[PDB]
Amino acid sequence: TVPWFPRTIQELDRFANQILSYGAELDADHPGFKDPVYRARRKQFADIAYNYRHGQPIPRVEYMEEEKKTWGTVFKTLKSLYKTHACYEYNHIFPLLEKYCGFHEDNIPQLEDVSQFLQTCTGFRLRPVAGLLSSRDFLGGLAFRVFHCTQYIRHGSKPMYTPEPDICHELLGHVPLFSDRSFAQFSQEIGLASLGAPDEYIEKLATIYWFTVEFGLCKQGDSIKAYGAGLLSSFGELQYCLSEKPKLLPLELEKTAIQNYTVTEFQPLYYVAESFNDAKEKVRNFAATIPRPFSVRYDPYTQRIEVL
Amino acid sequence: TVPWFPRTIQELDRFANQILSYGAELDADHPGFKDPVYRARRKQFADIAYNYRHGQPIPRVEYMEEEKKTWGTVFKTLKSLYKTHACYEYNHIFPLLEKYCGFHEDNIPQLEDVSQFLQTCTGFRLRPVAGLLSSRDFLGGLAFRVFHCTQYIRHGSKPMYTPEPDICHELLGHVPLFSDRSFAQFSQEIGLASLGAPDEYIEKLATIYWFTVEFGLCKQGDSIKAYGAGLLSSFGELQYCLSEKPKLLPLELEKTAIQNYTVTEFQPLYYVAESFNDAKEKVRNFAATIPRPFSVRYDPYTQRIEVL
Ligand SMILES: [Fe+3]
Ligand SMILES: [Fe+3]
Repeated sequence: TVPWFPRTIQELDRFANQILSYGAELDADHPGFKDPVYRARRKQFADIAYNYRHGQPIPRVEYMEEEKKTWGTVFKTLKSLYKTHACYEYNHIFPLLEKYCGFHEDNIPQLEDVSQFLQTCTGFRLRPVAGLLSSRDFLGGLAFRVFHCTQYIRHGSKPMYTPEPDICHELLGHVPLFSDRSFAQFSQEIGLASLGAPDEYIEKLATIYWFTVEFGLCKQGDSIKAYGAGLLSSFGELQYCLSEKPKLLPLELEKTAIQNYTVTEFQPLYYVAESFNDAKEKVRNFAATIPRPFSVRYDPYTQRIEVL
Repeated sequence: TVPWFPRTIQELDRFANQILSYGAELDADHPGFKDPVYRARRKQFADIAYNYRHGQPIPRVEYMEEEKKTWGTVFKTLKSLYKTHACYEYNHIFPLLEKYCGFHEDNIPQLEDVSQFLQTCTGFRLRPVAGLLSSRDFLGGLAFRVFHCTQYIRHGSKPMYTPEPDICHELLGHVPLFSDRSFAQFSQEIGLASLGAPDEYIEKLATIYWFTVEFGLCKQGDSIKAYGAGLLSSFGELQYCLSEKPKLLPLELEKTAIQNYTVTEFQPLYYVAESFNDAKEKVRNFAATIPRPFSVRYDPYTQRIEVL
């Protein structure tokens, strides 16, 4: 029996009661494990995500001096690499983020302001997320152009390191690409392909997502640039991915879908997309091979999924 | 008159003439009921188990392409959840299983290689089992650190579903925990407690086994993780058990022993163990309340049970 999936954008509210309740900050090797203030601050962000409901403005939060310092360190260090490593779409929108969303070393941007900006560019919007969503729920939100976003920041003891996404990764890595119209369409196809798909295919789409949205490389002119969020928020891997060390392969979904990857070291290989439009087309073709007893359409006018 | 129980490890050979001779694959709603090739393949595995005798290497089998495909689908889909849901002991040993036992998407590990690896870690060993062993015989083997293991695989028509243990469940669910020394001691106490126990107590130990070895949750740091084999080999219940939905209760054997459970839907509640050593201690105390006119000791040097 087809697995449940949201049919309207409000139904995404059901995901809150389906996350992993025991977060990473509870593990003994998390950088802030022994810090009780950090632990409490993380619970505070989780309660905000838990009570959030579609349609409400995302709560603004006053970040502490220590958290602002961590953000500033990450921002300054990564910014130096963008003009030469990041793709054209990233660099084209960044100045607008500095100007209208407050992306600066001394200030952590508030998610509501960022969500409104994204809405104006492509209709994408953010919602705060407690802990880890299953792959199915996470990809499902993309169908409605909704991105589940963390609002907390990594522990300040290791500013250049995080074992989980945190706000620096969401804002410096994902956000700028969601402002591009073709990228937005591309990431929404992944979402649409996932609706009602069997569990084994969700894992394939999750693997495609990892090799594009998180760790993708794309052709630009006769050069190669990074557009993956995990690359764009990682100082070391960003420099590494455009050196001679990694193996580069053209994006071919049949192969990409079953490629193994490690989450703990730099990637041994990356897939290169010709463009986001082309990647979008490939996802759509791949989606036609997923055994679903139906077809889906998103109606942006009413924010509902039509089932055919 | 005290029910019979094996006194040496070879006597486990008597169990073969005591299984349920009419297996689940003979029921009309088994996924492979109408598949005559599957039916024959299942008989083939049953004959291997039937003729196996203690001391012989377990026969190697060449799995068909179709069976390998089913294993690959299950393995890929479950692997994605281990680093975040499975307990530390599971994750610590998995890489060694990939490296020395051939745990990979394209290959089904052979039981003899797995048994030799287990022997090296904790002295546990496997033996192939035909059909369903009574609870008494099944728990009795644990006293000798022997685990009765299925060698056949579920029908390929429903790779994410099985109404019975099959090889995916044994290898991805049980095996990794049997490589941990404390878990091995803990599961052996359950076995020792069962020897010569009255039928009504065997059912209590069977219920304790179900809520620990099959569906147990354990404390780790300040977090909670899965160690039950039924959870670790079930994609859906693994995500569900660490969400906010189930009721969690501390492991208390007096209560756990009489708790009812359903075998057909996700568990409404789970018992949380403090650690395997602590669970081991509780089984031992509980075992002292079982009315037996004697006491038992396992002598690992001669592989015999001493009766005191
Ligand atoms: Fe990310
Ligand atoms: Fe089992």
